[PDB]
Amino acid sequence: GLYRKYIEYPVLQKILIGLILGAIVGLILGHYGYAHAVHTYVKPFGDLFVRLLKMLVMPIVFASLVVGAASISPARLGRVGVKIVVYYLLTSAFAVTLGIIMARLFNPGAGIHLAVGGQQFQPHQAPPLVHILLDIVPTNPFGALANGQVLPTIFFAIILGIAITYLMNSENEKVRKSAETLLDAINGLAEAMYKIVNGVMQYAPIGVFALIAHVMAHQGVHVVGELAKVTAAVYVGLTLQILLVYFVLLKIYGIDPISFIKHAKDAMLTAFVTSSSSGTLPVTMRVAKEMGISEGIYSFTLPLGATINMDGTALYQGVATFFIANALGSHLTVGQQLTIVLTAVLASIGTAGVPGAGAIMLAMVLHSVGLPLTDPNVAAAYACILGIDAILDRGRTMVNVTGDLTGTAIVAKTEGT
Ligand SMILES: N[C@@H](CC(=O)O)C(=O)O
Ligand code: NA
Ligand code: NA
Ligand code: NA
Repeated sequence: GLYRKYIEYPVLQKILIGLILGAIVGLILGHYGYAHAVHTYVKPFGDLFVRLLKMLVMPIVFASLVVGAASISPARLGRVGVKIVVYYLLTSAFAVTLGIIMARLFNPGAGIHLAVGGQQFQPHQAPPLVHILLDIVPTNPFGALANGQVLPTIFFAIILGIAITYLMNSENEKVRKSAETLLDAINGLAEAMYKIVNGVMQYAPIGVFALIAHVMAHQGVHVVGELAKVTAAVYVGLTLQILLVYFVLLKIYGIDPISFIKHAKDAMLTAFVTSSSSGTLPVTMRVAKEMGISEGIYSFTLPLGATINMDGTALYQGVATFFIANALGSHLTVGQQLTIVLTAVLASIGTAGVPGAGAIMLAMVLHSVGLPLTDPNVAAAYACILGIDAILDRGRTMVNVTGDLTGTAIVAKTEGT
């Protein structure tokens, strides 16, 4: 029936269509009253979409880090591996720092003041520094998962992944066999969650329509200018990452920047369209071959780099956090800003390569910096940046793929003779 044709039609196009019609309906219903009608009928559809994304946070956070830590563990890291791993972490750290600078320059979301319940967001008291540091170690690992504590879950997931790698290098056959079965079971869980993510994005066009209609009807056209600055900040941030960071690195190691861009045109263009790193990987592997990279070099960095390296996602997270904080009216302190850098890098490592995966991993940063999503004011602000995720997703994927190709160039140059 008609249900079929809705599926094969491109997902990215459907979300874009929902955004346009949702805005127009809100403005038409902006006048003539009927604002209460949108709040009581249209709104519950939007809340269903939000609850689906919140469900996927905890299982992905635990499973992705265990698999990720077991691939970059020092036990199984070779001479080529340690060089490429150091490259990934350093570039990601600089990327989120650049996003913080861009957010301050534009100050997105400052104009809007939202109080859904008639009470503005009240910042919570901050415990002493020693208490915060000691609470990273979970007393009960099972209790952290059940209570939705993010930071304690990060600590347990990483150490569990590293421990399994040492077991797989043991001498006892039974010990090694047990380790592989445990890792496969966790890996199977992680892959299953990404399939659910794809299913949710099919419902996104309906969910985006409800969220935009509610926002435009109440706040008004003032939102359009505010969201415009967010989109401008990210894309201007991304183009600086290509020019300021990648180009100078090529100059230092002697790689021609202009020639590099010409060869990598095919990989960059397809990544923009599909907005998925996994889909771009066969094309990305193909492009490196013409460049003269050794087969062994790009058969390891590119597979690992596709998921481990996501500089564009990290820059997106840094800017998104400031927009939510400014919208609520709160101000991020120096300590919280430093916390963003650490959390954003970890969130990028665990983020999936499927379109729209960045939104789910944004909950990690919000919890860490002291902005819980349970607060209705936060949930309102989280809804707007969620609606425009389709536009920002295209730009993020291009930078992620470009970094992987660039990183291999230096490693191949250095490893060779
Ligand atoms: N589309 C991104 C993931 C994301 O931004 O959620 C990638 O595949 O690298
Ligand atoms: Na990186
Ligand atoms: Na990547
Ligand atoms: Na990742």
